[PDB]
Amino acid sequence: PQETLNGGITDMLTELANFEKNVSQAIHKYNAYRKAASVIAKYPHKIKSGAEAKKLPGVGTKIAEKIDEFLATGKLRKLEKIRQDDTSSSINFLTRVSGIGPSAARKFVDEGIKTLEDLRKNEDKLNHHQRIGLKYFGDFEKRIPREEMLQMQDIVLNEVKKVDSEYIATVCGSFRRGAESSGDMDVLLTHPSFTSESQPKLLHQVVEQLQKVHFITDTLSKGETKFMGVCQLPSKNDEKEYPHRRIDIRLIPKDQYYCGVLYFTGSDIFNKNMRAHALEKGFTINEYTIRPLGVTGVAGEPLPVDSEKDIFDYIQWKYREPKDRSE
DNA sequence: CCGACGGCGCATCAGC
DNA sequence: GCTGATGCGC
DNA sequence: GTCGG
Ligand code: NA
Ligand code: NA
Ligand code: NA
Ligand code: NA
Repeated sequence: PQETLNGGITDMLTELANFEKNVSQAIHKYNAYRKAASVIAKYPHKIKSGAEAKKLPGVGTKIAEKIDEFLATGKLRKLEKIRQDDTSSSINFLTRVSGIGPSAARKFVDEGIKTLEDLRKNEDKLNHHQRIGLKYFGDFEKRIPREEMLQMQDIVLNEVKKVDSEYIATVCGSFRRGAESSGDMDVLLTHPSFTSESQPKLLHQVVEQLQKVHFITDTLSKGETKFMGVCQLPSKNDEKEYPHRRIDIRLIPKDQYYCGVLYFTGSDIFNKNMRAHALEKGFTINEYTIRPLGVTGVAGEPLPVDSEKDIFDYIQWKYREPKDRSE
């Protein structure tokens, strides 16, 4: 549905969502507004009243009232007021820096640090992640065109295989579902030598090779199972350099790898449905495994999984290509 | 009425 | 110094 | 803020 249908309403709900999360620190209200904005973003009719909208799941009395105010006046008094509040607008804004959440943003504003310029002047008050988020503030907010994701995947798959041809790596996320653009790169990695009941260097080896070839440029965090950093495609030698991108790499036990690939491929709506279906079939599916449920609710030991298809077979469901997992 | 609304790895803090 | 909580991101 | 047991 064209963003012109109810774009005004969804923009308003999204803006409210952010202030709830970043300023009032009410994550649940944040999610409530986002859910309301989503259900509304998919409604194929230009809303004529709050009552019409209220019929939609996720939209209640309060948002119904706000929609009536918006339609009649073209704005929301509360939103207008908070938008112009120097302290709140600054807190909300500062959370756009990766690493700065509601707490840090609040602390910074409390002491006069309100703009990116102010952060740049106060380096010693920023932890490592935050300095990285600041350095690439602009790049991190840019999307990644699928053509660049493919080039990124090329490098990742090649280097991983170069380290050990036995590794198995899968780039997931919307990219795996075929999206024309992505917000980042999520890589799932595994190695036959690593199972649930079985080296603290499998991930390190891969991250190191990616750094040696200068693909990975910075590290936000890195442990034995999860790496979060920054990467960048090589510049054409004479063409404007590519922007830096966010990349995560997760090492998962082989016996849990496919449940993981299934999960991190989504979409979110699809996973919810699949887990719902699985339940009504006597199975419980989380990001790690799929286990049988006894007649009394007691979950049994995890079932053998050797491919995404195995998961679908257990719950009597035809395998659905990532492309068809929009929901 | 009133609790659920995602759970967990990693960096860093808070307390001992 | 060790251990648990907290902030943050996903 | 919305849902629902
Ligand atoms: Na509703
Ligand atoms: Na942030
Ligand atoms: Na943010
Ligand atoms: Na080999």
